[PDB]
Order: sequence, then structure tokens, then C-alpha cells
Amino acid sequence: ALADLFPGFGSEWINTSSGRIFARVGGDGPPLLLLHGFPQTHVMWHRVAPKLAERFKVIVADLPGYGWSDMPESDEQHTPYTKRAMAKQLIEAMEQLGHVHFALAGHDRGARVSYRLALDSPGRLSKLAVLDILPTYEYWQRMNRAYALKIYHWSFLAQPAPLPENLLGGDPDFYVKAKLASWTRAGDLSAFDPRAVEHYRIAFADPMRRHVMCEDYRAGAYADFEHDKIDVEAGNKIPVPMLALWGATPLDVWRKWASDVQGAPIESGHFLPEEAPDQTAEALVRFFS
Amino acid sequence: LADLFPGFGSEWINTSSGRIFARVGGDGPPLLLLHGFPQTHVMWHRVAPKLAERFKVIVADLPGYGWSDMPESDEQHTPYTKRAMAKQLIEAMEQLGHVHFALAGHDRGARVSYRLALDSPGRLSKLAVLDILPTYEYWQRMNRAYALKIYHWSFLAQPAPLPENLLGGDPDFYVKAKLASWTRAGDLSAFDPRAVEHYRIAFADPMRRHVMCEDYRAGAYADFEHDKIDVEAGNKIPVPMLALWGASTPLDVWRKWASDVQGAPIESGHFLPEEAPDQTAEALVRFFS
Repeated sequence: ALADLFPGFGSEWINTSSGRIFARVGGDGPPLLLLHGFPQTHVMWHRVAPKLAERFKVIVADLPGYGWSDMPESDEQHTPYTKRAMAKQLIEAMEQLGHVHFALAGHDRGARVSYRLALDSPGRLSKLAVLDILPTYEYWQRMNRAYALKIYHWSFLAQPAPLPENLLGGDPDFYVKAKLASWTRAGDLSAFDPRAVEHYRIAFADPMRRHVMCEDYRAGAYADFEHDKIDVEAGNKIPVPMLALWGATPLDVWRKWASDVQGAPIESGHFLPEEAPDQTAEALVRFFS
Repeated sequence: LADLFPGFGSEWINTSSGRIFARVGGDGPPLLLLHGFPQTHVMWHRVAPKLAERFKVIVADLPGYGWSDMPESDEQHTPYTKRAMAKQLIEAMEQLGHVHFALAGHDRGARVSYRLALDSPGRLSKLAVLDILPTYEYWQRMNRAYALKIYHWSFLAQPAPLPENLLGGDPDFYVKAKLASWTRAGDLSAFDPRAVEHYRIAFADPMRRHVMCEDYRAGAYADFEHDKIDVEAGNKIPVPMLALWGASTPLDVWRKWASDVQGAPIESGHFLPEEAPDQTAEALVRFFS
């Protein structure tokens, strides 16, 4: 049976116009929403959430279509899995709890939801943290031979359905575990709690969840990119106080996108809250308090 | 599996790297035809007869493709580099007593062919390349748009066993979708069903798929480096050359790479000899005559 990795946290299934959002909820104090990325679920925050819960009301949510959140039906523009749409849905969910102004930290896809939210609806956020990302526009602008080989999955998972879905079907466990291992410092699964890996594996084993992940990357290649392109070619900057953390220039990039940003490296591969939970929790606690 | 070359013999040709399979027909000046991915020598079955009216036509499976032997690869993918493939096919042609011949290639085979022309121009009387630009150029062009359009250049080049593992779940689906996707029609209707079965049978073998991935790995690394040396040195192919391409700039590009080249678009997707056999055969006959 899948483990409870958030001792003493409650659970909520929050209704929205686009479907329910699952979350674990703990602590007390100013509200802080935590958003995971790919190929993970809310449980990736399990090593830093208890520390944060000592000072904040912590809401640990599954992204639209991920984990135990509902999977809204997609369309030809991948609309519900665009970061603009995901941000709107999570804004609705937070209003159900009575939170109209809150702190936000995101990792990977969740971080993309977070900066898009800040660009579209800055009034919703007191402060923003993004973990191991640059804006989607910047990833695509950097596209050349070396990058194309290094993060091939941005273009692979974005191929029209059912191409990646059919490739992922034969042996999903192998793909999701190889990706998890690939982006860590050690290149294996040693950084992860095995109980957390099982959450990720069970999610990836559902073809409907895998289809959502592909719709997310299709949005990442198309509408998300176009939304970002508008902002950069207008010189729009996030006005929300912001923190950028990254694993082993990023601050120079984010300074183009944000007018009040600070940043620091964290000695980690990609999965900062699992690979470097102590440094990551300290950074987030310091910034948000 | 059907015989699609009436009158042509079937030969296994020995080389220091393993046997090359070919269908051989006609009489007159020697002409070698080289297929690409994900196909075999049979892709020439519509145009080979018209060519055999005027030439001795040798329709070869690339090293590691079709019925040709599969030499053991290595960490630099050496035997599936276009330089090595060209050396192996020069050995095969010497077994037939052909040390100066005409050459037409398509896709991967066209990449073997222009590399052969750069390394060993004395081997060729005339050169035709079908629906390609040099490997260097395609990588120089690899921005967001190209990363999405030719994603398989980066996907198939990922370190083993990532693409081998994915391709094993439903190879028939993948190969048939590639064939369809790259035609003007967007379905399999331009192909002879017997030809498609040859392609499917080949692609069903894990060892053959592994060769294909080694070919794309060479394409991302050593083939690119070999081409880069020539571009920087200003080396041009001196062999009289024809560039044909599917209409669904190329002559402008090839003129940077060759000092004597003609070219034309064909009303066709990628698979010229099957989608537009009459126009392709006429262009080739007129050129090589």
C-alpha cells in the first residue's frame, strides 16, 4: 500500500471548474503552496514539508492531471495542460480554501506553472520560488545540437499522439526509473526514498497519466512557448519578490524576467528537495519568512 | 517476402567488415543504389528496372541493414559512421571489379554517398543524393522548429539502451508511422504493400533496430565532426552531382558543398523513388547517361 509520507498532514480533494485537485495540508501560519514536476507527484516534497510546516500552512498539491488530481479532457491546443490553464485552476483551488494571496514554490513543471501564474496574476502571490528551471522560452531559444541531444525529451514527448504514448507503453517502469536516475547527481535512485519512487512508478503505470504528461510537454513546445514569447518580446517582468534555486547565468536569465529576484545554487542534481533536502528547506524557510 | 526485382540476381559480397547483400541486374556502366532509414534495398524496386535498361545496377543493403551482416559496433559507433560504411561499400564494389562507378543514395545512403565523395572522389564518376542536406547543415539548423520536426535525430542518438528499450514494445507501429508520416499522402498508400512488409520484417529484429540507433548515434557525433572538418577547410565535392528533393534552398546549400551540382524539386514527400518513381527514374537516367 502506497506510503503516507507526510505524517500528521490532512488530505483535501478540492473542486474546481476543471476537476479536483488533490493535496496534503499541514502546519499553520501564512499559506504556502508547493507544486511538483515531471515524472513525479506531490510526494517529492516529503523531505522538506515537515520543516516548512513548522512555520507555514503548507499545501502540497498534485498538478492538474497528475497524481491523484483529476485529468481534465485535453484538446488540440493542449489547453488544460498549459501552464496558463494550470495556474488558473490552482488559483481556483486556493480560493476554495480561502487563499487569495499566498506564497508559492514550484519545481520543474510546477515551477513553470508558478512563474506563469506570476506573469498572469501577480496579485495572487506574496513571494515566489522556482526550483531548477529557466523560462520555457529560454530553453527553446537555447536549442542547438548540444541541447537537442541533452534534453531530447522536450521534443520527443511533444510529438503528436500517439507516438510517445505508444513508445512508453511497453515498459513504463523502465522509462520512469531511468529518467529519475538520469537527472540526479549520482545517476541512480539512491537520492530517493524508495516509497516515493513507488508513488512515481504507480502514477507512470497508468496510460491516462502518461498521456497527461505528454500533453504537458506538447503545451511546453507550443502554447506555453508562445505565451512566454509574448512576455519577453514586451519586456514584461514578474514584480513579485522571487527566489531562483538551481542544481549544478541562471540569475542573469531570471533578472531579464523578474524585477526583484535573488538566487543561489544548491549542490544537487535536478531533484533539489530530495537530493539536497537540508539546503533546500533552509533556503525556502529563509526566503519565505 | 516477395521478389520485387524481376531478372535481378541475388549476391552476398564479402568485405573485411562482413557481407553486403545486393540485388544485381542490367549491363553497362556500373551504378550503385543505397537506401536509408527505416528501409532496405527494396525501396528502389520501382526505379531500378528503368535504370537497368542502361546500367549495371547494384542495389545494396547498407552495412547492418536488411540482409547485410551486422559488424560489432563500439563506443564511437565506428562501423555505422558514414566514413566507415563508405569504406566497406568501396571494398564490396572492388569484389565486383568496380573501382570507378556511379552512385545514387537516399536518406542514410545518401549520407554514405556524399561522405564517400568527400573521402574518395576518385571512386565516383557521378553522384546523386535524394532528399538530404549534409548532416552538418541539419545540426546547424537545429532550433526549436527543427528539434520538433526531426526529433528522431536526437531521440535515436540517446545512449543505449534508451531508444532500443522503447522501440521494443511496438516496433511495427513505429516503423509504419515513420513511413506514413514522411510521405506527401501521410499514409502508406505510396508504398507497395510487399515493400512495407520488407521494412516491417527488418524493423522487427532487435539487432537491426540497434544498428539503426548506432547509425543515428554516429550521425550526432563522428559524422558531424567529419563534416565539420570539411566545412572549415572549405572542401567541396568535385564529382559531378545531382541533388533531388521532395517538395513536401537545397541546391543553394549543396553549392556550398560541391563545385559541380544540378538539382530539382520532385512532387513528392521524402520517399522519392516510391512516391514519384517516374519522375525520379527519368531524372536519374538523364543525369547518369
